[PDB]
Amino acid sequence: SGVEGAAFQSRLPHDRMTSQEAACFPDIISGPQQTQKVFLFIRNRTLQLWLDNPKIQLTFEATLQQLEAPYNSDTVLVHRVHSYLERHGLINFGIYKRIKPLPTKKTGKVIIIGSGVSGLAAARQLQSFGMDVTLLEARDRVGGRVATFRKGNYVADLGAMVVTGLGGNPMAVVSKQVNMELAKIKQKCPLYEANGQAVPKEKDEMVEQEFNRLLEATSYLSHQLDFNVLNNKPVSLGQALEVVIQLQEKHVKDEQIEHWKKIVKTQEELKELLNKMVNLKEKIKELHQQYKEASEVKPPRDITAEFLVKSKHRDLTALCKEYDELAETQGKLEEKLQELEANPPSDVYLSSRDRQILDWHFANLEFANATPLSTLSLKHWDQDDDFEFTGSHLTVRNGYSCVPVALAEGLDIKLNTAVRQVRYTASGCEVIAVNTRSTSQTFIYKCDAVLCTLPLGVLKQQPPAVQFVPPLPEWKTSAVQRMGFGNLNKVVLCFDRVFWDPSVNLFGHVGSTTASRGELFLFWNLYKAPILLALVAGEAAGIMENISDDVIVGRCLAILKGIFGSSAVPQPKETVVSRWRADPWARGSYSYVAAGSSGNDYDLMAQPITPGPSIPGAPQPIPRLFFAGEHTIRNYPATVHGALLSGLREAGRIADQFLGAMYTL
Amino acid sequence: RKPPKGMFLSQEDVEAVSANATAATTVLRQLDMELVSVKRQIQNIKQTNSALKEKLDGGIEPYRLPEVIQKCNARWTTEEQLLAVQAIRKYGRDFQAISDVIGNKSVVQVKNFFVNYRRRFNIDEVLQEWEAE
Ligand SMILES: Cc1cc2nc3c(=O)[nH]c(=O)nc-3n(C[C@H](O)[C@H](O)[C@H](O)COP(=O)(O)OP(=O)(O)OC[C@H]3O[C@@H](n4cnc5c(N)ncnc54)[C@H](O)[C@@H]3O)c2cc1C
Repeated sequence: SGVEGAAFQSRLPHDRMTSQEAACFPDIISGPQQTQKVFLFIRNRTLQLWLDNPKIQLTFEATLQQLEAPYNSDTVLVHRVHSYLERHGLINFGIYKRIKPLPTKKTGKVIIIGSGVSGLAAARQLQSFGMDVTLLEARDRVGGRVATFRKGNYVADLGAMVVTGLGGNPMAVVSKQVNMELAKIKQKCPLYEANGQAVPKEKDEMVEQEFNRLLEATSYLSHQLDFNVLNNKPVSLGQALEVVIQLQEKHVKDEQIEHWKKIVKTQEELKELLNKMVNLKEKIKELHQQYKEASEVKPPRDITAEFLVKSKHRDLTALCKEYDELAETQGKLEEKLQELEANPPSDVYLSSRDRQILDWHFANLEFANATPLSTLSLKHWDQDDDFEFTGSHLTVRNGYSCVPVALAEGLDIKLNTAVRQVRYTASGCEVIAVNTRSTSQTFIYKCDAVLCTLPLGVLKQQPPAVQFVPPLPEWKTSAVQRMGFGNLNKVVLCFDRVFWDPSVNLFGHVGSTTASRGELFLFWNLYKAPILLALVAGEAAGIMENISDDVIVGRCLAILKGIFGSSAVPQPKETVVSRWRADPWARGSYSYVAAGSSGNDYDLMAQPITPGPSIPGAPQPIPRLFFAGEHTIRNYPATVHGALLSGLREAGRIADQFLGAMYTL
Repeated sequence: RKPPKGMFLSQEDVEAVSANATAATTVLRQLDMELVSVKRQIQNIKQTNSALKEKLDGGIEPYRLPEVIQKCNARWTTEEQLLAVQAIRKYGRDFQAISDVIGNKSVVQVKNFFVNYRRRFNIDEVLQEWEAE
């Protein structure tokens, strides 16, 4: 709360200075701890001011006014802090009514490839720094992977949909600058088997808890057993779960074997008791005869004949005593076998019905990461959960396109302009693009710097959709091969009437097979209108793209019928099926941490390229080719907020290069 | 530091389900066969012990003798001395059985009796010749 919430809400530690601030303020960090706390205040206080009203520019003057002494004494310290913050988009980013209108004349020229959010975020920053910016966009619209379906009153995102929490999320700032209808998401998701009937709460809690348990097991397996290489190949998450499951199926069998082994041990123990008791009863039967014969010699007898009766009588009660102690012991073993045969351990680890329900939780995980679990790196797939935002997750009921469209305002955007080649040299850059509608109109753009925000799917394309001249160095192209670009798709179902539970936002469908767990395994009721969205995840996604819309909507109707009754499901008025791997301007949906990759690759992607000297032996040139996008930010990949942050990141870096940083002194 | 409870993940087991492609289903099939082998061996001894049970049906009720409850007397009738010498020759030093044979002497009395009549009944010889059995 207060100033320290401003640091938290800016993804900054309130009581420590970051690596970046150490770079811009090496005087302060290497100096006395008091000045550090002064700086740390001035940072946090300025952040707070920007945050408490981000619809208006926060000028340095306004900032110095509002902070009191002793903190408003060092005016250059305040001027440095403000300038640092403004430059790297921690303040005055987004859509803010500015006080000081634009410089009449500009400085330097930047070409931005792509008007997806990373693109627009940089462009707005650079333009607000006094640079001349032009964005080249292959599509006929802005937003990139923020796509929004609209027809009549029907509104549904085919692209990004969810703000993953406002705690420390920049989209929180954008939410005040742009009216986004932010609806909360109720996470209760009831499952439904293929039959068409709800999974009972007992199994739903059980299977889920085993799912979460299986995850922590892989973690343990990676972290404590260093099980991250196998046959000179990196271990995936999928592999690791198979191992964990197999070892839980193994333990069930090991447990049973020992339980039955205990039983046969006592049965063999019993066996030798009865053998000892048959053989004793036989001796007792003989002795009794011997005694009754000796007892039948009528008296009067001599003393040996009397001894015979007495001794045989002793000998008989002696064996009769043994046999009683053995019968007591036999009863003891007899009840043990009843106890054990009545306390058998688990017959199986997971039944086929249970495993199918588990396959759904996997589909859900395949969906969040947009890739089959066999491709995720075991060691690193969750390397970004530490930076997760706080608060509920939210949708945008009015469509998420409202945000790029808002950012695009006042920017020079060339739609239907496909970049075909990027040329960068020690004196500047030329970008060569064509018109998408008619491919012969050819365009040449000359500029001081190019910001590439091409999707990783596009940069991966073989043969190249975009040629780099000179080619990208292998340290960058190898990062491009190693990284993962995954895929997930949405079916938008538009009805005239609400036939589902209006208080359940989302509900699952459990698949037939492991192989088809992702096929339409989930459904969303997030919109005002009667819209239900079905999602395709995992290995199913790449296959559903070779199937027509009608067949795909057919399968959704069948699944829905089973849930709600063959008569309560109308036909849909409007249907749309995304095919994101097919999209040539995306070639996928977003990045994932592939096995064999790591978070270092995401940093490699963000390194700018610096061309060689044109004249040989001329001094080392400035960097010319810059990169941004969801695949360029290591702590927030594959999100809108992460793209936006990366755009801000480059705009600060480009401006430092060309406009110069005067706040470093 | 330790797996989630219930999960069983030893460094020994993992490298045994990863030795080859099918090394998992191999390990799991030996156990399935091993469990089946124990189950039959179970029902085999279950039927062996069902037969032994039948053989001793009725217990030993027909062969039991009623109980003689007698008061440990003090004087050694000439009869009771003679029972002793034969009990010694058949039992040696098992005083409890020897009392059980006489029926009215205590083990202490029997223990004393060897010392008292040891010369008159050659109890050394008797024992000595019992030892050859
Ligand atoms: C189905 C789906 C759902 C998602 N859901 C969420 C979500 O709920 N929450 C979330 O936070 N994130 C989500 N994301 C991810 C989020 O959308 C992306 O991280 C982010 O939108 C990517 O922005 P970007 O600027 O990096 O790239 P893009 O938005 O892809 O921008 C790339 C731009 O480059 C253009 N381009 C491509 N090739 C060329 C070329 N040759 N010449 C010129 N222009 C070209 C593209 O047309 C586009 O204009 C989702 C992604 C998908 C696919």
